[PDB]
Amino acid sequence: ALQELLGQWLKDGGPSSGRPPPS
Repeated sequence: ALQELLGQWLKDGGPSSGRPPPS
């Protein structure tokens, strides 16, 4: 769930992507 989105989330600078972690 959150693991799959993590890579997408990380692609935008993870935590610094303007949004909290998928977890």
